[PDB]
Amino acid sequence: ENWDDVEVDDDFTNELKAELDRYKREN
Amino acid sequence: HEKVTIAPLVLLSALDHYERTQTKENKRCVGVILGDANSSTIRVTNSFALPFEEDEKNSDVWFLDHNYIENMNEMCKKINAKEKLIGWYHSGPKLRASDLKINELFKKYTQNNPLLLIVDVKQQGVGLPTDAYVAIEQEKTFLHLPCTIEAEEAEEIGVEHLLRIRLTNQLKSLKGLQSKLKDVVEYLDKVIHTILGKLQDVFNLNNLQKALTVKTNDELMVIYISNLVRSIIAFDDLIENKIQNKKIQEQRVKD
Amino acid sequence: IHCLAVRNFKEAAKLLVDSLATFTSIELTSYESIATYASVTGLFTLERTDLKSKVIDSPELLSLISTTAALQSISSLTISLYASDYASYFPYLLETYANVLIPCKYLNRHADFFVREMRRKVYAQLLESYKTLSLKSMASAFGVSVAFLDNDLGKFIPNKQLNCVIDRVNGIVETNRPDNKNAQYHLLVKQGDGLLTKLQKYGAAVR
Amino acid sequence: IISLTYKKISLRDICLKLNLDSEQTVEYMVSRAIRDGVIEAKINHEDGFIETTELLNIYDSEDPQ
Repeated sequence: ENWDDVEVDDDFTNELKAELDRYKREN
Repeated sequence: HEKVTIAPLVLLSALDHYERTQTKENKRCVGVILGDANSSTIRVTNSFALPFEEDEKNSDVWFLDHNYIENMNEMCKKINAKEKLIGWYHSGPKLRASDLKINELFKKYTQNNPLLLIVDVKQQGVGLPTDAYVAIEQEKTFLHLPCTIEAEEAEEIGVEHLLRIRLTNQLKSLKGLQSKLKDVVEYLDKVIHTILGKLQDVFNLNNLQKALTVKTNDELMVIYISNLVRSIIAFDDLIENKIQNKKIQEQRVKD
Repeated sequence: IHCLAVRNFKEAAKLLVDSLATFTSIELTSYESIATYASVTGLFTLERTDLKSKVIDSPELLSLISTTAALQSISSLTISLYASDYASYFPYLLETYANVLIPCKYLNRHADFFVREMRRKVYAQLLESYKTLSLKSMASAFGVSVAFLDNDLGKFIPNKQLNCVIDRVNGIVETNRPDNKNAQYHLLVKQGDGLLTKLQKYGAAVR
Repeated sequence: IISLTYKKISLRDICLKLNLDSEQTVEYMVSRAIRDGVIEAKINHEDGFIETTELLNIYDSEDPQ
């Protein structure tokens, strides 16, 4: 549980789906 | 190069003849060595003595007995038939200029290149001061060879019966430095050839040792790493013994 | 099964991945259930050499792809990782996380914890494929945003997971030394002092 | 943390992260961190970025000894 389970993650949830926005528009 | 090995029987034989022949006033006792020089390692298993008298003020007067050479043939050959005359030895600390003429007398009896052995009777050196030289065609020069101690059942038994790391090398390195230092002092006083040619070989081959210091410490830390994994094992032989000793104590309390 | 709860991923890859072709326990587990976890622990310990043999070219997983294509794990993730193409590797991360990791009991307990291991795997493969590369060049190549690029590499580099150098003046990324002699001895410091702690503490307890 | 992520980072790029005050504030806080030998880096004002002076490779030094 070193540097993993203690702070969990709390990221890459709604920001992962938001990446496809700039991919399907600017391109 | 070849190798030379002197047995402790030959060592004690040459060192005892100092007081046996009443050698004093800085004289020498010329002996003879018996060994097999055919192999690459010269091993001398037998030695004897010869009468020698030389004047201090006259270097052209020396006495040598050539009749004793034929007397050992009637004795040693009836015991050990493999013993031959490979040369002779001297009891003096340093050789003189008369050794060049001694080679002419023993060249007829010896079947090979005679061996020049030098044994220091003062025992003022460190390690094995006994040295050996081989006379070859230069006119003539003496090629030095390392001397070892014979290991055999005919020696070590008598050695162990009568008798029973870097610090030793530090005193040995001082002998090599002081030898070249005193040679320069004696040279400058007597003036104002082979030494001058080989002298600069050491100076150009310890400031040069500092260039590899970056690569030197690479393998030095591995030694401490090897000791670190060994240190943990050192406690494994201790704590395990403490557990065994604790079980012994528990049995002694119930007694 | 117990290796999934303790977060092993090493010894579990030597059993569930490489094994016989059935292991049907009926009431307990099925064949399609055990074959699903083969791509879980197989992407951690097994390097690219074993991914093209015991995973891709393994005949056990070839029949499952043509049967059930809704897994998108042993096929989509393995092909994208073998090709080292981040363009097609991104959309298979969300599809697998939703329909595989979340429903399973021994997965969703990890979930993003297991996702962090898959992302650092592709970043390490591309790191050895170049020395210096512009940030805008890689952004327009694999189709990754510039804003989300700084957040992805910010959860690893400061943790000493991956050695990378980025110059924001010219907008370029560099490659540091992946393996060094001093980096290997630093791990022996904690392992060396970790043993000496038990020998000293437990040695003084019994006396 | 930000020094290990970016070996060479501009002056205004740090303020956009920690939401600091001005550009002169972040420049003078790095010089204080190297007093105890923590960051071990240098600040180039003419070029406009902060470069890390730590190349690692301590296996060739005497420090581990």
